[PDB]
Amino acid sequence: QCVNLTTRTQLPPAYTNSFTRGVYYPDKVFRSSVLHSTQDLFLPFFSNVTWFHAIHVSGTNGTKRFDNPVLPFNDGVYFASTEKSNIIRGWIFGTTLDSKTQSLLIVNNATNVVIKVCEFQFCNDPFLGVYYHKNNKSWMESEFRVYSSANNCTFEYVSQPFLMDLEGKQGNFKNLREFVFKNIDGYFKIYSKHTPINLVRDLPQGFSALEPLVDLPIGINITRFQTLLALHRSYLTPGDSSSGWTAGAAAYYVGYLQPRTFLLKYNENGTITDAVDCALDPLSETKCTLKSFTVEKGIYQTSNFRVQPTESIVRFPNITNLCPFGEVFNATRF
Amino acid sequence: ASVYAWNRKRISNCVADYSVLYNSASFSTFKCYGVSPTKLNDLCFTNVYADSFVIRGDEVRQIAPGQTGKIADYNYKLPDDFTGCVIAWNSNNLDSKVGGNYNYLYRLFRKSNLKPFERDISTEIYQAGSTPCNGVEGFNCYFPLQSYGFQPTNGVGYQPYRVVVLSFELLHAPATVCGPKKSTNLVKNKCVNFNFNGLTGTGVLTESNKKFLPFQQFGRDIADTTDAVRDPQTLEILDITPCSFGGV
Amino acid sequence: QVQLVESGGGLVQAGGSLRLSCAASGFPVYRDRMAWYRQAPGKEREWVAAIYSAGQQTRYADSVKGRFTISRDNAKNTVYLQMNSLKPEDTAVYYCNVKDVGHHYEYYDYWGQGTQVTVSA
Amino acid sequence: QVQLVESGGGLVQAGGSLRLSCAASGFPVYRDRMAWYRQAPGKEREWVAAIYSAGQQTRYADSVKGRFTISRDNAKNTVYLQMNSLKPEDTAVYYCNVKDVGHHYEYYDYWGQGTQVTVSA
Ligand SMILES: *[C@@H]1O[C@H](CO)[C@@H](O[C@@H]2O[C@H](CO)[C@@H](O)[C@H](O)[C@H]2NC(C)=O)[C@H](O)[C@H]1NC(C)=O
Ligand SMILES: *[C@@H]1O[C@H](CO)[C@@H](O[C@@H]2O[C@H](CO)[C@@H](O)[C@H](O)[C@H]2NC(C)=O)[C@H](O)[C@H]1NC(C)=O
Ligand SMILES: *[C@@H]1O[C@H](CO)[C@@H](O[C@@H]2O[C@H](CO)[C@@H](O)[C@H](O)[C@H]2NC(C)=O)[C@H](O)[C@H]1NC(C)=O
Ligand SMILES: *[C@@H]1O[C@H](CO)[C@@H](O)[C@H](O)[C@H]1NC(C)=O
Ligand SMILES: *[C@@H]1O[C@H](CO)[C@@H](O)[C@H](O)[C@H]1NC(C)=O
Ligand SMILES: *[C@@H]1O[C@H](CO)[C@@H](O)[C@H](O)[C@H]1NC(C)=O
Ligand SMILES: *[C@@H]1O[C@H](CO)[C@@H](O)[C@H](O)[C@H]1NC(C)=O
Repeated sequence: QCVNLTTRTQLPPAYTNSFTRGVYYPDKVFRSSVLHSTQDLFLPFFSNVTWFHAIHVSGTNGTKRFDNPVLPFNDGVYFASTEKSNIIRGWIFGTTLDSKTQSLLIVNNATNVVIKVCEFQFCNDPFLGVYYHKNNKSWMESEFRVYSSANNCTFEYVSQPFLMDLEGKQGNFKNLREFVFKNIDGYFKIYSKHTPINLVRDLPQGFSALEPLVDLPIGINITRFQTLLALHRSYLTPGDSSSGWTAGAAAYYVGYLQPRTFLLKYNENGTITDAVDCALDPLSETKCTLKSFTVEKGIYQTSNFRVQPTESIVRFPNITNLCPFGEVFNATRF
Repeated sequence: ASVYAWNRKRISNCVADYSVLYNSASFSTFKCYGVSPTKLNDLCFTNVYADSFVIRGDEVRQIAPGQTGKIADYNYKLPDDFTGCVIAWNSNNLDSKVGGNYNYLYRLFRKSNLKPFERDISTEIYQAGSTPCNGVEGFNCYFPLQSYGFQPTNGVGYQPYRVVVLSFELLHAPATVCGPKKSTNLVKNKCVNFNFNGLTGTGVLTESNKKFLPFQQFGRDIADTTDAVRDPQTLEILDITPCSFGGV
Repeated sequence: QVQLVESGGGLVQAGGSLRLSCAASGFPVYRDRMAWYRQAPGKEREWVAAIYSAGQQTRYADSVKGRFTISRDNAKNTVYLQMNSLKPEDTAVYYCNVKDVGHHYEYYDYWGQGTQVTVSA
Repeated sequence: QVQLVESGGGLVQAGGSLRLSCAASGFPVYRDRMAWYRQAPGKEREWVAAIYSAGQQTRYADSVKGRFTISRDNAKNTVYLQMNSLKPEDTAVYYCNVKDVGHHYEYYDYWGQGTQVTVSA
């Protein structure tokens, strides 16, 4: 069932500035008009995140950017997709990516967001492909090459019903969907944020906190993941399934979280309007020390600097004394 | 299904009501070992294994730690330290048919004692003698599967009984199945003891002019003191004030 | 009560076809194990055929494989035993057998009267 | 080990005197409690009589007072049950029951074979 797509081009990874995006609510707690300092997994401010494209450049032997590589989960992933036609259709999580170990599978079938916890037989090129039937404009699922079978299901979840458009649209980017995936204490936590944008390129400089979306108490181990896209096949791209397909224009950014301390401002409405990364620069160290976003003129002691040891050396005197082992070992008669 | 093919179901992430089962009194046997029967409603479990099958009456007592017998040794092995409950109820009025009900079969003999929670996919013929049966019966060759004579006129000891064993397993994973929770009518403007989502305390609850976000449950002011909470079943944001106190 | 009857058999020529019927009343034939044995004059008892409601559908003796079939019908409650390509070794008494378990771990075998089959060359 | 045997019972005309003997081997009868249970088809399990070596010596149901008597003999390790002024509703199976404790906190309700008692009026 699994079909390995071909004609993929090799391009070195691209990097883009994440700026001050990636702030989510660290707890369920409501806070009003306060400055709360919390240590948790986060994306550092003004850090470089990796960029992936989905585009088909026209021309003979043109570059067709269709990026679905396997990337490690580490300890939390920030996924920011800028979209116009809903290209990303879910995520897969696991360690061995086979039926030997349990795996997580989130998929949007244009009706519901379905989450399955199963020992799926992951393909070497899992994806989705929907044939474009232009004769009567009918939308129907045609190919899912993500798992060959589902065996020993352990958890099933279904979201609310809906209807998501699949036909490729023109124009600049208008949908910005940010997601944060974390795995702490046996809980798989997903936070989400949807934003309309008015821009042509890059990501907006605005600040928007990420509301919690779902928590999964499964207590499984996850080390790697892979994004999933839905491709379309039409008469304009003749050939077989491995080559006769197209992908709409879209992009996304991937970043990795780590333990950092952040100072978050809650306004009267409880909306996190601003945040400061404590370890970013000495000015932010001062802001975190003062528990204030505004620093007065003067001198402030923030932390302590100490040079770490470089190596361990063990020195001992020359070996002069030994037990009389020649009497016992190197003996002629016993 | 057959008892040797007992139906196993995995249960997680739901409210499990045992009060109705305990108070139904329609079950002949209700024996929970390793847990307190009154505390299932007050305790949460990571996963539940429901093993449902049908046996005869006298074999019910064999489903217990330290028991010996055909079902315990060769059909369904329970550990000596088993943590779970067994519910057995008579089904004579439901499983009575003309000529007897022989649909259910039970394993009679096995080469070795079954491991705990082991499912058998091999139906090897029991080798009584030195010449292996190798799927061919005869002398020193008896089939390990035996029928049940569920006759309508048979005694209660031989009557069919439906048995469900609920095994509560906890691992290095969060608890999922939880017992029912009792909700009591709220009272306002009174120094009362409150318990919201396991957060316990004392105080006075009053209406609040604050505006929670749709997902937020409770709010705490500075110095990590909860000052508001959203009452569920009404989704009402309520301010909370420490009970009036002072010196004399 | 429970009573079983075997119909068919008799004197037949070599190379013919035979169809025995085992009919049991008082208990359904769909049970753990239905057995069929052959007894020869002056020979020891040996298992021949068996049908089961679980695992393997049918089991036959090694000397009758490929030319011998058996089927059951629960609606009319009768087991048909069809055999072709008769051999002189088939002149014997056929027995239809059931086994049951008691309340005190006691096993009782109900043996059939059987039918005589004689083959003339 | 522990062995329990029942003797007595049968079919009797109402108003006679009947003897039931529950003999125990491997342990003297002198223990916490020896119970006698009467079971008939169509009803749940219900306690009838009990005799104790501690506290209250004997306990009976409210509707059986002055009708059933019990005694024990440590010399031959037996429990005697005397039935007098029987009624036809007493036709059922009688069991002598004891309780034992296991090493892994299990508790065994050891019963016997039981005796069938029928009263004809
Ligand atoms: C796994 O990916 C490879 C992509 O090359 C495909 O299966 C491989 O095919 C090669 C060449 O035919 C053979 O070495 C093996 O059949 C596969 N490789 C290995 C290392 O096993 C295919 O796309 C994927 N496999 C499946 C089952 O979908
Ligand atoms: C089946 O569901 C019913 C619905 O509540 C349960 O309740 C009993 O149902 C039986 C008929 O099946 C009635 O005779 C009882 O009066 C009902 N109540 C009680 C307290 O027993 C029932 O327990 C469920 N299970 C079975 C095996 O019937
Ligand atoms: C909790 O379950 C009960 C089912 O009886 C419902 O509670 C009612 O909630 C509505 C608002 O949704 C109130 O107007 C009623 O006063 C509540 N009580 C009733 C109808 O007796 C409801 O289904 C659930 N509550 C919520 C908040 O969803
Ligand atoms: C992002 O990448 C560019 C080029 O690879 C690099 O110069 C820049 O410093 C990176 N971002 C950060 C925060 O270092
Ligand atoms: C559109 O045409 C396809 C032809 O393959 C057919 O299967 C489908 O049912 C049609 N849609 C409708 C709504 O009739
Ligand atoms: C799930 O079932 C499969 C067999 O279908 C097997 O891997 C095993 O029994 C189960 N896996 C677990 C419990 O991890
Ligand atoms: C915050 O709340 C105030 C009063 O409750 C309201 O006037 C204001 O619009 C709110 N801010 C929002 C909704 O962004």
